[PDB]
Amino acid sequence: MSMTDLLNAEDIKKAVGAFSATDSFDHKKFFQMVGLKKKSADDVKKVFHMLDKDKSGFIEEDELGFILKGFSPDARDLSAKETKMLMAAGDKDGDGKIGVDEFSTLVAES
Ligand SMILES: [Ca+2]
Ligand SMILES: [Ca+2]
Repeated sequence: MSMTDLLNAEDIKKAVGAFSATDSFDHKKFFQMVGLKKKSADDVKKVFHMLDKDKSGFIEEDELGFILKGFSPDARDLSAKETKMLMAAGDKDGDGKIGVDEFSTLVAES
């Protein structure tokens, strides 16, 4: 869609920097720095739809290793530790996959 128009490029610029590490994943802080939780639920839809590269409606480990490339360039490959923890923390639901409504509220739980 446009992770720039919908959210804010300036908020994105901080957000990518909050995951720009090996294993130091900080989803609550990312979703606040990117202002995700401060945009609409239907915007949070188009958000997830940019990370879901394959359009299947579910993020799993193949996408989850470089998920940031839906937020923006200079995303990089996340650590194996990060991927492992992100999968387990991100799936609030027991599918082993991140879905939008979880992912939105994931970070309000923090
Ligand atoms: Ca997918
Ligand atoms: Ca789920």
